[PDB]
Amino acid sequence: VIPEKFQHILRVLNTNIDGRRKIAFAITAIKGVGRRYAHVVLRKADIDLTKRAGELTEDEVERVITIMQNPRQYKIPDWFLNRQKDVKDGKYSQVLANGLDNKLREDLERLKKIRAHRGLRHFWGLRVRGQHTKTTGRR
Amino acid sequence: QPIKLARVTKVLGRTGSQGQCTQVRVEFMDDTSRSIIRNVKGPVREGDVLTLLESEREARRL
Amino acid sequence: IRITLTSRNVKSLEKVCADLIRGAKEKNLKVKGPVRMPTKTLRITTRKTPCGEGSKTWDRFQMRIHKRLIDLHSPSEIVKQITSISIEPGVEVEVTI
Amino acid sequence: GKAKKKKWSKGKVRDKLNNLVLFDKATYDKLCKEVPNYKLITPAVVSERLKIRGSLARAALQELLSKGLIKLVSKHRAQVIYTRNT
Amino acid sequence: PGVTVKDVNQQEFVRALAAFLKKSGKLKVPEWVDTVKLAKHKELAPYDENWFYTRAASTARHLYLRGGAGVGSMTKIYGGRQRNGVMPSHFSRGSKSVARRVLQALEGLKMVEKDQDGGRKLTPQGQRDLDRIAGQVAAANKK
Amino acid sequence: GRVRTKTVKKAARVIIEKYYTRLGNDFHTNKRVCEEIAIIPSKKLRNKIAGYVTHLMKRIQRG
Amino acid sequence: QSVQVFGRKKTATAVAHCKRGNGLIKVNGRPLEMIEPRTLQYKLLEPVLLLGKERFAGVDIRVRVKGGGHVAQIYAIRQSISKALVAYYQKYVDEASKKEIKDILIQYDRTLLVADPRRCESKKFGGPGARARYQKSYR
Amino acid sequence: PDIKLFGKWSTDDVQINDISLQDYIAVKEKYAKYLPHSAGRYAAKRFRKAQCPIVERLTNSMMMHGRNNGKKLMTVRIVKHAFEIIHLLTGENPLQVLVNAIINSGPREDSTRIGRAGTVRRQAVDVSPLRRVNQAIWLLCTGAREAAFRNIKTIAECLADELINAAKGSSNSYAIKKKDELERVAKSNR
RNA sequence: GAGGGACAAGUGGCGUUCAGCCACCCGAGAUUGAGCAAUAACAGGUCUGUGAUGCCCUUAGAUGUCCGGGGCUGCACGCGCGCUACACUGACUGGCUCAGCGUGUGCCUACCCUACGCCGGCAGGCGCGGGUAACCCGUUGAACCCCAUUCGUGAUGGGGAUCGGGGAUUGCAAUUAUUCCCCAUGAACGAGGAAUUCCCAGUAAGUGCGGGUCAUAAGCUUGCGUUGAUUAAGUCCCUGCCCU
Ligand SMILES: [Mg+2]
Ligand SMILES: [Mg+2]
Ligand SMILES: [Mg+2]
Ligand SMILES: [Mg+2]
Ligand SMILES: [Mg+2]
Ligand SMILES: [Mg+2]
Ligand SMILES: [Mg+2]
Ligand SMILES: [Mg+2]
Ligand SMILES: [Mg+2]
Ligand SMILES: [Mg+2]
Ligand SMILES: [Mg+2]
Ligand SMILES: [Mg+2]
Repeated sequence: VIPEKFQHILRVLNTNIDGRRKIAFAITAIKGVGRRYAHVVLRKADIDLTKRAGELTEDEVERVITIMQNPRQYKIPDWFLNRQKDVKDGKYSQVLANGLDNKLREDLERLKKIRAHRGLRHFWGLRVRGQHTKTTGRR
Repeated sequence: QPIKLARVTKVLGRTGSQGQCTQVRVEFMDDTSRSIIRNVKGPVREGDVLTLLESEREARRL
Repeated sequence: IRITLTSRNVKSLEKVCADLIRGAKEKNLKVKGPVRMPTKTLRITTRKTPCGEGSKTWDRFQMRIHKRLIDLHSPSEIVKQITSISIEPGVEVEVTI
Repeated sequence: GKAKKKKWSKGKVRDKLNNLVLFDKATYDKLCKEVPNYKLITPAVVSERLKIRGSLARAALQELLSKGLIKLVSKHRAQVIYTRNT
Repeated sequence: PGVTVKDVNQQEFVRALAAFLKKSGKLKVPEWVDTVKLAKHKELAPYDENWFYTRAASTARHLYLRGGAGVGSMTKIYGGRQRNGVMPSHFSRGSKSVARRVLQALEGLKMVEKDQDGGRKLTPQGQRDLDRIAGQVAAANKK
Repeated sequence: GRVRTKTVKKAARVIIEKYYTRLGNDFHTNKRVCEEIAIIPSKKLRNKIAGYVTHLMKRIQRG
Repeated sequence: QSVQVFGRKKTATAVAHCKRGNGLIKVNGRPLEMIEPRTLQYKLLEPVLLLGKERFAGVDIRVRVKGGGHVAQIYAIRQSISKALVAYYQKYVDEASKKEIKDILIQYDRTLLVADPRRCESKKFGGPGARARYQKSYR
Repeated sequence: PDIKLFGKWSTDDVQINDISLQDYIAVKEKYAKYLPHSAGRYAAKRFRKAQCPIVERLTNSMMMHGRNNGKKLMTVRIVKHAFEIIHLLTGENPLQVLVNAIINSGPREDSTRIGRAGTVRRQAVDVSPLRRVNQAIWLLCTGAREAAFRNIKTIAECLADELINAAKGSSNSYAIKKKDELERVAKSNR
């Protein structure tokens, strides 16, 4: 009946801290993994939802990290990933927690060279989709 | 320190800065037919048994 | 074969209905009833004002479109004989064979 | 920017209180010992009094229901109603 | 005796029928629904693993109720309250892919006859199947 | 509620002044008598006038 | 033998066809024990759990409702049964028992024979509801 | 032919131990109904509200605060769970302790303004018994709501605990807390 | 469609002969909600609705009119009407079950309502049919609500603002506004001080739908439906009004 397994908090990708309430909602704590993607990776890994994060095998953790680093070998088509076709490489992949901030830095680094007003309003204290900025953006 | 009860015989009128209390000359159940006038706020009819915490007062009418 | 009497107002509707039933009783035709239709209403709400001063005071304009349908199986000569009716101008007549 | 609010009401119940995810050895042993002593087996009392979460409380109550020690009166949306005979 | 599906409560009927359709093996589930499919316009996936058989049982119950519904009609039958966030909620509709999937699967398993003017309607084989399943569910209820 | 208009009371006084023997002490008969002897288009006004006519009949029957 | 009694809830109408038989109440092909809320499985049975069992076994009534709300349909079924028994006791059974059972129904409840004269009022052109107004702006 | 019963209940021999609240609680046989969700049309006459049953009044005062403003089926279910919890707590019938809570759940007098257009002294005056029933039901449902706010306990469980701690003079319920808050101020301004 | 039914009529009491008031019953109701709404004024708004208009201004490089961009959306700020939350009466998932106003085409001049089947996960595309309308959308299988699972008091799965990549639709053109959909990023917010707005029975509030602009287009407004409170039915104390 699973009395107690010696597992409290895991460590994934050197920055993220896994929780203790579930397994999908602890993979949700990884940046770049949110509401639906964690449950999709769990359903590909075929793990029962009643089991916690402290009741799961480290080999299965490595299998989940394998699905993270290469999802396209089995399943999960190109629409569901975070990073779509516009890469400057044209590669269909899922971003990491350390990788997402680096991709945002590359986005802003090329938008500063483009000098588009989207990058200009992000560099200044303005909003891109903030069409009205009377009440929006105070303090 | 007695706590007595009393049923309403008649209703005189309504009184207050808001017009909320009702001056009620109630009656005495536990004794003979004697008369005190009480200020009762809230709805009241003729025959409502009222809880009295002090049977020593007397309100005045105008 | 059906005949639709669509009127602007209820008084001319009932007058042309009574006149048509009075003209249809004496002939040898199985006359169906003046089938009542639901009254249509075009509700229009208006600001009442060109400039926005005062409370939001709105109009409510309506019409009462009234309609009746009857069924009269008859030859076309008898239908064209019944068609000639001294009628109120607020009543429109449609025929369908 | 600045943080300003018009009311000041701090000091809640207990300071981000911890709560057990899975039942321990001695904790579940104490549960099995004094679970006949409670007359009204409700998951809120089992969770708040005995340092249990709601999910582990419902899991333990369904486990004792499958064991057949506490009789269910009427189960519903969120008011699980259990009672022990005698 | 005579058992009607309205005589028995539904939350026993669909809960048994989602397993009797597993026992009969009447499901088509090609590739994308094997992978993952979300709800109407939502953020999560259904929980109980037999949700395909649950949708098929609800489709069978609704085609027993109303004969002549279609893909869009059954999509409006399912329906949805689309919570948008700051913008208030409205009534959105479900997906048409499962709505044609379940009808195509039951047509391949010989339970849906097409209408010449509308869509799905009942078959005598599916009538016998649902009537015997409702009878054994009523027998399990009374026993 | 019965604080009726002067034209209503004046019409009912004209009715009770001209035609008394045609009126009785029943509302459903006095209304039909008043609508046989007078012209009132509004049915609420018919009921109002006939009620005050019955009230005047109950006053005349006493004193 | 065949008397159909109608509804008259606020936006709910229950046609109740009566018939002599062996004990049946049909609500849109669905029997008496099935009520669309689970909470109201004492209010709809008030003609059943108060008036006896031989009346239920003697009178068969099918009920078809074209209501608009659930509570409106429940009270429409209740009023349609409680008036269809009165109509069947007018058309078949003697008045010496009809008046007794009518006095029992009246002294139990008012809404068994008398309908509710309550319809929703029109929304006003000044405020958001039938009585309310919007918020003012003073200084 | 059977007795009028809520669920599997009896609704009999529920005795009001005192006067000044008699003929206002509908617990008797002449006003016994099967569910609180009844045809509530008691807002026309000034004195037809007292014929409403106190369980229906408790449901109507329980449904408040916008997010639950309505849902009589839900609040009748909540009061059903509360009566079931009170019954399973060593018997001590929920209808009887509900009547006892209406009797002993708050004010016996209140202080308010007097006229004279002068100094407001807030003289302690009498209170209507209907107003005592109203304020008792209001304090019980408010205490149950703020006891079941932000916890694991439910509305029904805290309402059952509130009715038990109000029927028993333990001075640990919010109805008795506001009873203290009203009667100490009433004795001070007496 | 016509007619009926309700008028304080019948009883008791209080009131002056009166005028009238309170409770009962028969009744569906002992009266619902709107429209119109007097004399005389505001030195209230509209010349930016009118080929409705007086005076002045411009009339040939035009203050007339077309075409191509920007703008009214621009933000160190304060204010008003509103929507969503601050969770467990709840959030998620699955099942069940109910409507009413009202709208819809080849127009006194350019345009919809969409049913059925197939494909795509999605917004959507394709073939075909009906409706100038109680015919078809449509028996508007609506949301809350009715049951079962998950969550467990943790800024948490409540909240979805902000931001990045992509996919479809109207439009000739959406980037410094369309809109919608998929993933991801997940702040403040712990029921709000001084002050203040609305409301007495199908009422406020919760919740959804139809019309107006519409092409894409509602968080506004007008109407309609579902569930449906607590408590007054009194007063002139704050404010304002009517008559001496
Ligand atoms: Mg303001
Ligand atoms: Mg609110
Ligand atoms: Mg000219
Ligand atoms: Mg502007
Ligand atoms: Mg400006
Ligand atoms: Mg405004
Ligand atoms: Mg959320
Ligand atoms: Mg969060
Ligand atoms: Mg809401
Ligand atoms: Mg449109
Ligand atoms: Mg629109
Ligand atoms: Mg606008």
